[PDB]
Amino acid sequence: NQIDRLLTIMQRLRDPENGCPWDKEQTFATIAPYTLEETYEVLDAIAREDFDDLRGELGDLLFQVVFYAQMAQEEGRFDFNDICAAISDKLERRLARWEQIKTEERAQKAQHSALDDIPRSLPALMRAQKIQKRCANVGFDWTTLGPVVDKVYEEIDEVMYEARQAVVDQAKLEEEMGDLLFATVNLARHLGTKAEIALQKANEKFERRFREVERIVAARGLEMTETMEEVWQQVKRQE
Amino acid sequence: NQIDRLLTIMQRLWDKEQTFATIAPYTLEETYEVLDAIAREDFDDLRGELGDLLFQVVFYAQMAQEEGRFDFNDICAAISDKLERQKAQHSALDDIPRSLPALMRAQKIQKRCANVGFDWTTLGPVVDKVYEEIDEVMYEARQAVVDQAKLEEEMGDLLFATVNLARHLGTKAEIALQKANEKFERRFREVERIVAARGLEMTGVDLETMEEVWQQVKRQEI
Repeated sequence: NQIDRLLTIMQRLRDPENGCPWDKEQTFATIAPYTLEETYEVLDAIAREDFDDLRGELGDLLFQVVFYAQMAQEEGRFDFNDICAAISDKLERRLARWEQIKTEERAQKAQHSALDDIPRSLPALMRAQKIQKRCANVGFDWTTLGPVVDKVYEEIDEVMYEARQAVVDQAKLEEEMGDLLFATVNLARHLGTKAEIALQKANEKFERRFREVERIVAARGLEMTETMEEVWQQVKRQE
Repeated sequence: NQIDRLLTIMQRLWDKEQTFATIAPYTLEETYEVLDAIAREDFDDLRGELGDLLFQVVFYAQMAQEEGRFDFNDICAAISDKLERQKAQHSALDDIPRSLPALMRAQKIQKRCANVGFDWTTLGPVVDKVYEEIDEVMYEARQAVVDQAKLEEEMGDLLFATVNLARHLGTKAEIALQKANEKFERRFREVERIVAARGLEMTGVDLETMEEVWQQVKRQEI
């Protein structure tokens, strides 16, 4: 029943008169980056496992979904109930998997490439892994794990060859670097992992350690008067 | 009132469960789908994607509810009430949005550390750290029982090491892989064309044939 409050508040926020913000001037395009922002906040409240945070952040994600439904309903396309109607239909007719729902979504109705309908917005690691699995799905993939590792080693040698040259060709060095990164995604994938998520967790790990070394060096403290690699070591230990 | 219906469908529906993950990666994947549908102004796609997104909000609410954490309507209450309405430690790492691509974000973090004196002075140990991470990853991979959490941890760290290499070599990792993604996709598309021109299905060609085409395509560039 609170959902119904949300819906009318959302209605009343765009009520034209009255209205508003601001809200009134938001479109599908202007809400988009907030949805991106908000989804990572959701994923962060999850990683940190706090549910005070998470219940707030899901509220904000919902607010998003309700915002899109309203803007769609204002053009007569659909409303919130039709969104809930269609997922409910799909989940009923099908628990899960989530892969299943997604792949039969795709099954309509390209035509042409393996390869088509890949969001142009995707972070590079997400996009490489998606390209690779699309190609795997049609049978283009390595069959064993070892040549995958070996392709990483080959691309490292390639990168390092370019880097060693008397005159470094920067474009060619960037190209090899790119193929090395692609190869490492192929390995991540062959290992059962998601490359973009894996690096997100390594980023938080490193950031958490660095922040601690900062806290330690700072508490020291004073010093206008290494240091650093040894504290990094200790913080690494205390973990 | 299909809102009530979806909810009760959640109470009642891989089919293991999971958990806050493996849902969370799905929240990220679906969010890009939603933004793409908005970018391509396709409102039929959009309706479906919002259903997919909504379904995860409901799932999160269901797990939360099972744990006694006040649930789908509190979510609604929370945001409604809100809509009717002390320093952290200082850091060189501040203002790097969570939502940047992971590679771009690793490279940004490493530069902040470099600014402040925390970086390798020579290329040798950067290279070493990559080869060492590949040992640690592959070590976890071939263990009789694979610790999945540790494998992913080491896979992450290898990715972070390879960004450090990219950076010390004067390159931006996220852009470099985008351009590798485009090269790969170009060439696979040619292989798709060549096979279609024989009137075959890609799913009806053996891997050896695929590889020989792939090689012809790559020989057709130089």
